[PDB]
Amino acid sequence: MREIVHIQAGQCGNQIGAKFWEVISDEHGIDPTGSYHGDSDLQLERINVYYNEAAGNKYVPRAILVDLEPGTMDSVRSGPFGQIFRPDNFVFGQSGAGNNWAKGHYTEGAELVDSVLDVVRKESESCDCLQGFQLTHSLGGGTGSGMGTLLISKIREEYPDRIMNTFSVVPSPKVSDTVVEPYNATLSVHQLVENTDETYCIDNEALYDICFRTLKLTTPTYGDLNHLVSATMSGVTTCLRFPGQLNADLRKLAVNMVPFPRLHFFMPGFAPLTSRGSQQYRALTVPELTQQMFDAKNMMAACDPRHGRYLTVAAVFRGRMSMKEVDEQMLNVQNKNSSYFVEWIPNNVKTAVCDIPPRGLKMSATFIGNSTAIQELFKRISEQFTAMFRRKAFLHWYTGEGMDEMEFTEAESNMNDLVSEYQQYQ
Amino acid sequence: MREIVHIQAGQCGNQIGAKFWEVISDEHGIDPTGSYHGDSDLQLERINVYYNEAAGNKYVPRAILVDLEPGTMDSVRSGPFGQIFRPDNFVFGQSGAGNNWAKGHYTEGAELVDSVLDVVRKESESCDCLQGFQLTHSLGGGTGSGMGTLLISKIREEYPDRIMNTFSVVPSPKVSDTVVEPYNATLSVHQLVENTDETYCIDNEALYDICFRTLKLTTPTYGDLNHLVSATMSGVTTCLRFPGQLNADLRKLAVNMVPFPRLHFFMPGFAPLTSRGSQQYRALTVPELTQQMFDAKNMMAACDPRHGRYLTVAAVFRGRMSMKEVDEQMLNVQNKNSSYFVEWIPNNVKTAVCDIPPRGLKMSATFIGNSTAIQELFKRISEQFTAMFRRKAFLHWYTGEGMDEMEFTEAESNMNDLVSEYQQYQ
Amino acid sequence: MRECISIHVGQAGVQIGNACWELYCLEHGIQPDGQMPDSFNTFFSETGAGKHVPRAVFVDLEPTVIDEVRTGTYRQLFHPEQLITGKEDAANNYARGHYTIGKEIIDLVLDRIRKLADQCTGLQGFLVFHSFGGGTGSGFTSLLMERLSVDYGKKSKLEFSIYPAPQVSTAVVEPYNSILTTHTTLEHSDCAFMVDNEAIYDICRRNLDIERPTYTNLNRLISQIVSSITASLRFDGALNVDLTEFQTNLVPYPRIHFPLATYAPVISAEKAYHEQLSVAEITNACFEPANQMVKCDPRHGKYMACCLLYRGDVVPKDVNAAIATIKTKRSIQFVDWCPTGFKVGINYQPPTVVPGGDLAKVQRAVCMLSNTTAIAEAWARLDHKFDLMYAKRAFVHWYVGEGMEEGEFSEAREDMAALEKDYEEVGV
Amino acid sequence: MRECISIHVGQAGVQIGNACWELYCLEHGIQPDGQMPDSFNTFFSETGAGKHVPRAVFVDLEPTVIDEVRTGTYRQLFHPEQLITGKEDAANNYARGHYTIGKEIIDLVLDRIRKLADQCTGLQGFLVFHSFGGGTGSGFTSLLMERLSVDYGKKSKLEFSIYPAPQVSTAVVEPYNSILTTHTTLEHSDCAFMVDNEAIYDICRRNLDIERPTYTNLNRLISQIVSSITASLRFDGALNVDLTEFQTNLVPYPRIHFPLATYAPVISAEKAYHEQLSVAEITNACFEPANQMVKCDPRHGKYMACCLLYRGDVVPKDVNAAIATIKTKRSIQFVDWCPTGFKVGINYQPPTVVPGGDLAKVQRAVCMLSNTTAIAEAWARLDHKFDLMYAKRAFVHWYVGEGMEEGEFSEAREDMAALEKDYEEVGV
Ligand SMILES: Nc1nc2c(ncn2[C@@H]2O[C@H](COP(=O)(O)OP(=O)(O)OP(=O)(O)O)[C@@H](O)[C@H]2O)c(=O)[nH]1
Ligand SMILES: Nc1nc2c(ncn2[C@@H]2O[C@H](COP(=O)(O)OP(=O)(O)OP(=O)(O)O)[C@@H](O)[C@H]2O)c(=O)[nH]1
Ligand SMILES: Nc1nc2c(ncn2[C@@H]2O[C@H](COP(=O)(O)OP(=O)(O)O)[C@@H](O)[C@H]2O)c(=O)[nH]1
Ligand SMILES: Nc1nc2c(ncn2[C@@H]2O[C@H](COP(=O)(O)OP(=O)(O)O)[C@@H](O)[C@H]2O)c(=O)[nH]1
Ligand SMILES: [Mg+2]
Ligand SMILES: [Mg+2]
Repeated sequence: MREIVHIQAGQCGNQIGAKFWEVISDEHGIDPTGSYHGDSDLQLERINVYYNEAAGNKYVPRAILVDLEPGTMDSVRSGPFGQIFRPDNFVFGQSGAGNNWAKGHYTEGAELVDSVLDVVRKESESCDCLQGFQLTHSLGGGTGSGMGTLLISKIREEYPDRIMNTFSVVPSPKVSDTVVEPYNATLSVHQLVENTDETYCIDNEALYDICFRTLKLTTPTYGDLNHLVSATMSGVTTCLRFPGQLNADLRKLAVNMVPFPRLHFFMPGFAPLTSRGSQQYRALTVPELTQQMFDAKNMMAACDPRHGRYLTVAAVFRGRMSMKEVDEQMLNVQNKNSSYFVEWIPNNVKTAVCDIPPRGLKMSATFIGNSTAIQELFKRISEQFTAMFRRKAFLHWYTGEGMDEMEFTEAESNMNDLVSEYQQYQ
Repeated sequence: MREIVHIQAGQCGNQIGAKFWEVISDEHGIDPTGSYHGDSDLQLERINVYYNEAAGNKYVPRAILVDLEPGTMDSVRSGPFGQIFRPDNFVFGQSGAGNNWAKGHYTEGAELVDSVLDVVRKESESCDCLQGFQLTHSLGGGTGSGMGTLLISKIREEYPDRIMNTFSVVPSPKVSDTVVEPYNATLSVHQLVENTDETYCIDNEALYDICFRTLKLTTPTYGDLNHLVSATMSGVTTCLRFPGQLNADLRKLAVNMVPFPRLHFFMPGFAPLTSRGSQQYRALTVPELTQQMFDAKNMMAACDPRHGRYLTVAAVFRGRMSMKEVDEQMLNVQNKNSSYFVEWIPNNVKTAVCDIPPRGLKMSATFIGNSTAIQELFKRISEQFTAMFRRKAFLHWYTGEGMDEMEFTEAESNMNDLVSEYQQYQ
Repeated sequence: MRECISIHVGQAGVQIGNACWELYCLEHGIQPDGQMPDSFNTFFSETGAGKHVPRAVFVDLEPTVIDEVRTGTYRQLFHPEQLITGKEDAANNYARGHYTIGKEIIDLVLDRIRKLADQCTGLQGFLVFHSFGGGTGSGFTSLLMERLSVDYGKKSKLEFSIYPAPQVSTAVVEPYNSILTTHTTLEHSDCAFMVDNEAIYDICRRNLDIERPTYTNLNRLISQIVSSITASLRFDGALNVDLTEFQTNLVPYPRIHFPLATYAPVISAEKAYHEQLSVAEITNACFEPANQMVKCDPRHGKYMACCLLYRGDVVPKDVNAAIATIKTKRSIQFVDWCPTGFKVGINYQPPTVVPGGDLAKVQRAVCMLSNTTAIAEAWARLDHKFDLMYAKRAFVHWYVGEGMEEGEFSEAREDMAALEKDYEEVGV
Repeated sequence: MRECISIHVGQAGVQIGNACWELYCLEHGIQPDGQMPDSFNTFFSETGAGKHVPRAVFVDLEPTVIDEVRTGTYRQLFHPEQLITGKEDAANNYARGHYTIGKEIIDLVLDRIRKLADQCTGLQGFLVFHSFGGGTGSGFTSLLMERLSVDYGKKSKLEFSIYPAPQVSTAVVEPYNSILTTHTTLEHSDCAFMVDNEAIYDICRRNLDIERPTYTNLNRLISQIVSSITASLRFDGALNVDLTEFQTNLVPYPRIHFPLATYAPVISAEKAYHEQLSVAEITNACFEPANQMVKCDPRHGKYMACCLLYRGDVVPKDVNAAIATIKTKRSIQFVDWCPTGFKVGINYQPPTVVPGGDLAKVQRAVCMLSNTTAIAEAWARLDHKFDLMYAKRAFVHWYVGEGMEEGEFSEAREDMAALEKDYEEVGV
């Protein structure tokens, strides 16, 4: 039916893609050998959205794995579900970006982008009608950031009428994993503002916070964070794969959530999330789902929505539920918290319901919010960038690869303009 | 790989050379027949530095014995280990120098120098990569002084790029063994300041003093003094023959110890030195070794180091030791006696550690000191020379051989310049 | 896939290389004869059937120390041609290593390095181990680094050098060699990791309760540090970091590339039983002045960039909490122009223990690499020693006789003054 | 003899049509496979031997909803080609339905409608089911209405549309679509029967005692309303009303053609036993604001025309008495220019009950269609929402990208202002 092409860039992108593909194969009843082993025919009716039928009732994911070093490729290939991926879809270089944005975008990325674009073009020509592309990557690295930026720009040049989704993790407020994070983040945001239809911002600190307070996990692992992210990715696209009462695909969400093209940065969320012990002390109903959804503790981005106002909200429900309860509850939450909703957009909430719930759970929901509190994250990244750029620290590493200072100035100006717009519509 | 040529001149030089070769053959496990009889292969790995392999697993020393009388040559031939020396290396005259510098340097030595130079040239051509030459002689005689001077000058003419070491017995302050000692000593010093790289000053009075107070020897003998001198000689070149933790060859010592080319007169010392009875009442540790080393009573030169300042100090340690203790204790002794160390040279001490200790002893160390107190000995010799030259005593003996008063004046002036420099840097 | 070349120069470099290669052979289960009963490919080659040869070059101008290798236990491990020896040492003379004796050997070592690089598909860079106060380890190292910069170019080059101690020195002419080699190698290096013998002596005396440490203990600790650095290349972890990231993260300006290394936890088997070696505790211990491997005061300077490499049973959340706790502490300060000053790497392999060693087996290990302005104090002290020694022209004739000119001494002093001025300017 | 063609557009239209056709098959005794073991001719064709195919068209720009039908229990009922599906949905965008995606499919649906009409000898008109806030359900139905009015002309066209609720809405851009589709379909429709989701939710909660109503219940109620409307064509009664009579009775002025529907009695089986559901009681209940299917206040408006359709055991005298009693009530007011404001229809067939349904089996039923001025309040509210959104130009670029111009927005706003002015003028 409607086809989605998946691309994974960098270490974090590859890991999250592997987790996402494991979750998806679990949903559709496919073992790591590519054969179908489910029971419900609903799992097979719309399997062409993510998988390709490759003779002998075997299914290969429609995914492209991209990196500049063979390490993560070998780790993903040798791990569980590493056999399903097509061998020709592994495009990897030998040098590596070394946490440098210019290397990923100008030096090595310019070398590998032709091959990755060839693979992407073949995959997109294979499908009868593609809905769009989705990419998982990071803004703090050098391979993921620059390479995903270049790939997004090239794809949008090739396919201007399709949807471009990105699930990118953003630098955290408290603790940084890289010294040169603000440079890469600022440049990546500069490019994503123009070349993307909708971006979902994920923060590692928020994921740790969720795993600690909500899931009660003593020793969380990157696997758990990837699990949560994959759950969100699966929840976003449920209406393209399963029947439901009120269906909303990617373009419906895009039309509903972004009023002005530059304001397309969202903070995702998922519900329900409970520990093992506390499972017995609640009943699965829509009210607890909306309570969990509309809560800063459950936000997957390190931004509190209560310092800003919601522009638009998407609530995608899965399971067998009553539409009357959902509509009444959305109306109630909108009325109770009218101060947190923009006044010149009535009915900030968009609703969609799918019949098939995730395996194991009777009911679930995914929350997408377009709030003005993202200006805080953008402001902090911009201020760190300005503080670093005042003294020209670490600048020669980027300048030696062909970058000019005008590029940094333009990226800073774009970040400032975006923050100004977000403040303006607040 | 590195080669050393040994020369013995005069009675004293021949005796100390015989003792040195006895000690070295004991170290390397060679019996007085020339065959190898040791156990450790370390004795054989670097045996080429001193010995030549002459077929049938027999080894001959790379030594040349020189004298102007057949007496000492016959004595060393008929004594113990006299057979190991090559018969062709015995170069001797019939007349003798008669304790006259002019005869050794101009009349008889001029005749014998051609043959001794031929022998030295053959030996040096045989070896693939020679480190340098060492000479054993005395400055109070006529054969040793003049002939060692002439040989040193000729060798430095032939081989200007190699190291020239001399172990010369200098006249003692209290009692003189020859009436005309100051003349020969002054001329020999005038030549040694120019044609040598490093000189080790040996005093018979100091050796008697050590053998009396330290070794508790009731009746010391010249063999015992030669034993101590041989111990020092073997301790100097240990790093060329055995592996160790920190290695220092002759050129390393020369670079570390002489800052200005004319200031290359050292005062050597050895430790441990104890009597038979007092052996039980002490423990062999690095503190005891460095206590014995830095002590005026243990010096082999009849000079008090506390009357001047140390320029540089070299300590060569043998045995299994901890480098931490060595470095700590050298730092401590430098700090405690900062008044006795030159201020404009930080870290006056150079250390080297070899794994193999001398046979019989678990731990040992050799001390080399470049102090300004040698100006006392030089001043005394120059004063005696001036006192004798004022009245022209015994001058006709030197003049009848063809020498001129201008040579005496030049030598006296050079001695004054040397003492002036030593006082200046003091 | 990606390979790394190790070069060991001088006595100290060769001995530290012996320790490091012993540690690698222990880590990957390779016997000393090259046989084992595949991430080790980055450090070991494969030739014939079941023989693994290290990708290493051992160079010295005197034969003794490398003859020990050619005779000792690891005789069959190394290829005969990659153990290059001369006949005469440099004798603690920079000029001998640079011009007189270095010129007769460097072509052979360059040929061997090229031969090694021809067998590599993803060469990441070079590690060179050497000394500052040595003769060959100074002059030949500078010559080799300049030749490598001319030949290979963009490939990263990382130094492991023994920094001279403030009060504990072996030689007399050490300041001359140190200043000259720093001046020569400033433009041809990407980053240099610094260690000090006196600091390691103090660490062994205090934490390991060792009365009489020897050079073997120091070499073992240095090998542990190097293994912690290279574990990301030799294994797979949660968050990895290769050679280029060190260079791009720890070097803010091209001339400021002298970070110092720190390792934790270093404890004996006696004290390990009464301690819970958690992530927070070792992270805190890495920042105390008494635990650093270079004798200097971090309290008197400001940090510029910090790199933490965890090994073993480590999960990222405790790392994040520990770094936040470090950041909230006022006693240690970062430069204001570096809001983000931490680089984090995590590996799954715990640190192994050499049989008969001095360290106890642990579940966790941290190798901290810090770029701080406190190195300016050591640079000033070394410059003062150089000035005091050069005022009287002591030992100058030794260097002049081998082909050096006093203009080189003046230029080196001027460059060092410029370097310390740059450090002071960056500090403010 | 006389036939009616039903068109279902969009998700809501298709699902309501599913419910309606289930109800029709139940009423006429036709099995879901089309076999029955003859007034049904107006809604079911006869093909071959004993196979009855509905006279319906199902259209949607996405395949999933109609795929559910094609794999559902009524798979064998419909002619496969009459179920037309697009490839990409309109994504709640009126411009996509009207221009970008509509033109690629409308020719096929027009061909199928023509083929269906060729089999009719007494075609009465068209019944189209659609939504207001949807993308395809707005744009495609507007384009289809234009094409149908161009082609067929005089044949009556009746809409069944879902009005957006005053406070309970799903999409964010619904006012844009509603205003645009109203402006586009004003001149091409004869009358539109109007319902609201929130009002049906309230009715299910209160009268039927249903805690958690879903879309199935709403669709069943709407199907009951449609069946009550069309019982006159599908059965024979004492006094029948056809499709054209609705148009000529309920539309006083060409632009004022938006009556709203009401059904009574809606009760569960619990309360039906304690009640005498007489004609007067249900006639009275039809006029209370709590029982209407559109959330609005008839008390704030004046009725212009009213149509009552009775089913079952109903005799004319009680109908006349109830209508008179309604007329004497002062709380409900009719416009002074309409002295006669009632249209009466009586049918003999009682309302059937779907097994597993929520309505109880009753002897009588009333469907009341009223043209009242109170819809001006809802029109004004929708216009205010449109003005609020269009002041900031929010979401305009989405519509402009697909081929729309801002002049269309201005024209729609002007037309809506004219319409509310007309309502206020006819009110006085
Ligand atoms: N940590 C450590 N340092 C050493 C070791 N060996 C030598 N050093 C250091 O090296 C410094 C002197 O340089 P060396 O390595 O001995 O000499 P070199 O580099 O070979 O240069 P040459 O003089 O030409 O032989 C000393 O101050 C020691 O601190 C060792 O095994 N471990
Ligand atoms: N009563 C009722 N209303 C429905 C039903 N399904 C959808 N709706 C209404 O339809 C409105 C949105 O339009 P949709 O029908 O969902 O979408 P569409 O008409 O197919 O147009 P597209 O967006 O292009 O798919 C919602 O506000 C609902 O109120 C249903 O089954 N019953
Ligand atoms: N959620 C998540 N984040 C990761 C993972 N691995 C790395 N990251 C993040 O990615 C950032 C490092 O960028 P990285 O992807 O390694 O650089 P790249 O190799 O150039 O793509 C760090 O800030 C991490 O927080 C992972 O497995 N899961
Ligand atoms: N240590 C030591 N000194 C000696 C020995 N024989 C002679 N001397 C010293 O050498 C001086 C005599 O010089 P001598 O070598 O005999 O004169 P030559 O024949 O011209 O070389 C005396 O002052 C002695 O102190 C000896 O066997 N050992
Ligand atoms: Mg050496
Ligand atoms: Mg739809």
